[PDB]
Amino acid sequence: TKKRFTPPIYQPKFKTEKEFMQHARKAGLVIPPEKSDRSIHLACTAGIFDAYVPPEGDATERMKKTMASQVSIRRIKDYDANFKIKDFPEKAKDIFIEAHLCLNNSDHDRLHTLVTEHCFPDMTWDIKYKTVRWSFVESLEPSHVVQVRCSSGNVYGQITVRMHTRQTLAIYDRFGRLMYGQEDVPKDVLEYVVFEKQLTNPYGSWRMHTKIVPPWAPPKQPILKTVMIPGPQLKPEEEYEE
Amino acid sequence: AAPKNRRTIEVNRCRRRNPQKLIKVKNNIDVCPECGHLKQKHVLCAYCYEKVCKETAEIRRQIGKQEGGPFKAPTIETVVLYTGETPSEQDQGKRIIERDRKRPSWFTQN
Amino acid sequence: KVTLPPHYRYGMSPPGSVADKRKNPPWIRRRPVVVEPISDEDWYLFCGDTVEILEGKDAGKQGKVVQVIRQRNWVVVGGLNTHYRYIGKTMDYRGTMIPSEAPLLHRQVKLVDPMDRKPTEIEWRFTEAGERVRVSTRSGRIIPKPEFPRADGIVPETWIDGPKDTSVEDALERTYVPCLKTLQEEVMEAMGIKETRKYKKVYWY
Amino acid sequence: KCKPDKLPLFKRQYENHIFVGSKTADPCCYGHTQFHLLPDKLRRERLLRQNCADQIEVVFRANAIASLFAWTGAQAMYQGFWSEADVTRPFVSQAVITDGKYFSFFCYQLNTLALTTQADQNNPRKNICWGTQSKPLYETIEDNDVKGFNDDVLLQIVHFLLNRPKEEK
Amino acid sequence: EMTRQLREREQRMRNQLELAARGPLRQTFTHNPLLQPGKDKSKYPWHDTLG
Amino acid sequence: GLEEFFDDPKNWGQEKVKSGAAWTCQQLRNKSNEDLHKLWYVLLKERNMLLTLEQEAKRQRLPMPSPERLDKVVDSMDALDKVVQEREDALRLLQTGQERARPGAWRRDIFGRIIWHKFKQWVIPWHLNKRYNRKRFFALPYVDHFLRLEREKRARIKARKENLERKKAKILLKKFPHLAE
Amino acid sequence: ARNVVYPLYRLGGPQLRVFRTNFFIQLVRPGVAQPEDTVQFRIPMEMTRVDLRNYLEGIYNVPVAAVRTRVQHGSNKRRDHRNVRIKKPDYKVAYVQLAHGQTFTFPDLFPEERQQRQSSDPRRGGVPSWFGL
Ligand SMILES: [Mg+2]
Ligand SMILES: [Zn+2]
Repeated sequence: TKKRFTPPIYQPKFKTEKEFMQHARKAGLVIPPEKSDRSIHLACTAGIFDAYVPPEGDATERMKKTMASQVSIRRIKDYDANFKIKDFPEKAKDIFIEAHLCLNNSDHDRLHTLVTEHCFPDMTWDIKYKTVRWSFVESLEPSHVVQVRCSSGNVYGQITVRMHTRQTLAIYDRFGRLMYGQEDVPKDVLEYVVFEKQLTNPYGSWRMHTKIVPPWAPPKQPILKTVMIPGPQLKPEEEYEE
Repeated sequence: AAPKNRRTIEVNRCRRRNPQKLIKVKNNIDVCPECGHLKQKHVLCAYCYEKVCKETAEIRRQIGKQEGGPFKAPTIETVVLYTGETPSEQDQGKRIIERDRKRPSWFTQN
Repeated sequence: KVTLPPHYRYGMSPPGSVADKRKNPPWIRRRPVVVEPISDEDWYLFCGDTVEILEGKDAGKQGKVVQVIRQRNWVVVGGLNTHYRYIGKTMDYRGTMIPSEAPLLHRQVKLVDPMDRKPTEIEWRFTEAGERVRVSTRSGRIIPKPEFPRADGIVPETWIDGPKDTSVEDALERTYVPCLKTLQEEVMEAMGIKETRKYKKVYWY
Repeated sequence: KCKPDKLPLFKRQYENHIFVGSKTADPCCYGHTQFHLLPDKLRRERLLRQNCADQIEVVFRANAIASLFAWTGAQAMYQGFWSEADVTRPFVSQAVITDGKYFSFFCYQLNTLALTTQADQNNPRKNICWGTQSKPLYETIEDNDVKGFNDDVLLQIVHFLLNRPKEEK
Repeated sequence: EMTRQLREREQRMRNQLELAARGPLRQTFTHNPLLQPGKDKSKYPWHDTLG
Repeated sequence: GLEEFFDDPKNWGQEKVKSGAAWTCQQLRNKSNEDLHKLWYVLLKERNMLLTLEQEAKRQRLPMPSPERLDKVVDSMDALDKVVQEREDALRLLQTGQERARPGAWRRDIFGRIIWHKFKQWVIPWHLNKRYNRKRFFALPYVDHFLRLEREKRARIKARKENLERKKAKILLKKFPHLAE
Repeated sequence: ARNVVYPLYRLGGPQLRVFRTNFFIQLVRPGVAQPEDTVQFRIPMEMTRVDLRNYLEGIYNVPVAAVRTRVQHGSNKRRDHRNVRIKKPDYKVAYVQLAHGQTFTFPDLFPEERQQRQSSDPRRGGVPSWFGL
């Protein structure tokens, strides 16, 4: 007894759903549609409702946009009476700082309360087998609520916040070798952090959603090691072209 | 005739791991100056020999579309021409095989 | 039809699904889960009914019951006691993370009183009309069965009769007149068929 | 567009025969006129019950095409002709197809005998068959009197028997 | 205007707990009141012939 | 014509086809026999269009649009056949009093076990039939021992089943000891 | 009808009639080339070609010239995890030819985000991109 024969990994080739159903028809594998009343429940939205583009050089038509945001605040106050706009930017700093300290100690149980499900993979996936040492040295300029907008069954509200503060980052590889950054010297950062909260959900809260990347941002710090970007791996019959 | 006794793993490691049983390192390996792939000093490059066979096969498929059947070989010489070439001075009265492709750089016109 | 082995283990996925087939092939034989026997009459938890979680990762929270499994005495609530799983994953793309709810036993949940949003225990009773209902033990108040959309998905209030759907006036019209004749005899008189030949008797054995 | 098995037509393996009605030694090796009688299974009244009224004449000219092609073709083989050595002169024959009451008349001419793919590739010519509509010889037979007897049908049977081979000078 | 009607049902159906509280209290009997005043061949036939 | 074996041309290619409910046995107890004999053929033609579509879905290796449609028709065809048979059964008890439409009798087979024999239709009486008299409806004394062996076999089975149920309940209190009541 | 007793017939007896037939036939697409007039059906075993004619003419008002039937064996080769053979049900096939020159052709019953994702940068060397620092 206690016998199970397993074959080697198959590694399905086609990833797309269409090809799977396009190849399931050639193989006769019929997959009837599902039937269920229960559906999944998403606490966070997939993407931003209205794209924000920060003005260049920040590092009539303009006035109207500020009023549109004020209108959306009313919606956020219909579901939460005790909510002010002169405290959230001070509250976002606590979340932002507290959400980046969970990466040093690998506190993923509390990190879900601070960030959304759309943001959590982006932060943790790359550092799964890496050591991070992030700190908040000082704050340069106070934060400001640049834009507030809500969605048109559930309703979510997004609050864009601008941050300008110094930070220290040192990323170490699996083996403890320095991979990126310097633990001694901080640097200025200008990143617009977006938050989201499911107003409908009585247990909802404000959590980080994503980071706006402006096209006019300075290049990031260079990495320590070198890279090789190979060219086309041509076949014998095919020839190389300039 | 059957074994009188069982052979031990110690006896068998000395027979299996004898240097004669082991694979011998090869020192006749080098790089092809054309493609950069590996090759033996006395053997043709597998990579460069393969691209000759892909083109040679295409030329042999065109020859069949002209012969149009078996037992229809010519009594004259044959020439291969590519897009951007015309019969040469010496390539007169021959069987030109038109190829819809740019002439390979390695393929030198003679 | 239904092909369930003797000790089939029920789960979150419905029986006969592609996921359940892979999870529960015909050949596997697993230790049977032990389930407390509850009379169909005694069961008091239905879909669309608010319940408060007593024990779990997030206790003291009230949520609607989206699904109930009688075979394992499970109650599924949306947005509570939920872990996280990557959906729509591919070989190249990690996939999208979503919160997935975990089933709760009928003992780890507790019904809430409509008058006061607190956990309460209910005992079945009968009203004046005779319709059976569930009444809270403390501060006894009626707790009706929450309306839940049908499984098929049809909304009676939003139904549009099609070309092959009989009307309500034609499906309820009474045309039968009790008589002492069979369909065969009654149809031969209407169709107009006449048969004068007689049926000679046979032996039965 | 399909294979003959869908006609329906069935295959079998048995002795292959080329027989005109007598062996080669018989000098009378040329055909003049056939007379066929349709069986009771193909009777006209049974085809009207099976919604096959349009097949009545089909049954008549299907027997001639097959029976006369097989007869003329057998006459040519007796003369030495075959697929590769096609006939140099036509081979003709006649047929009277009847069910007992109705009569149909056919004529067949064997122009070509090369029917294989190797030989039918360049062959221009084809075999021919002429045929009339089915007409009754008599309308009714009551006691010893034949009612509605048709003489035109009888004259056509005579013309067939009257036809003779062209005489030499 | 049919789509607008669908929204009303989801509004109530989603939140039914409050509707019950809004309804006036209704007396309920501890036991069924309509059950007490409302309610208060052989399985082996071959033996009949074979033996 | 042969256009009744397929669905409305416009519906071809659609993934869903809305359909109503299935006829219930009670809704059919109000219609007359002549109306039920007309409805049977309306459902029959709808059943064949669904069986033709179900088979061509396998041919093209695709899922059927609305498989429930066939289940509804099958339930309606069985419900309708239940009503007609119900009216005939009640009409037979009044005129004759018989509970079975087909004659039969209880008999012992050559093996000694009780069986209900359903009669067949014959043209001659049973004492003249060659083949019927070769059949045996009586068991000889060499069967008694096997009848007991087969009776004792069922008793062992029924005993293991009853003792098993008792075990499960006694094992069901160890984990739920609050079931003493 | 199937799974029913047929009333026995004697010389001079009534005509046998079925008011409700439980024969259910399905029209199928031929696997191989057939003539235009020919139609193909799958019918139960108990059904006869004579019944298929009267069944089609009466219920569907279709005149048929000829009917042919064949019994198709279903492979009992498949075996389950217990090595017990699984039988594919044997079925009967019927070929019907239309009468008055009508032609039938099987109809065609089944007529007829990924570029918004950002990938890793080779130059970055695998360094987490989320960090703006
Ligand atoms: Mg046959
Ligand atoms: Zn090379």
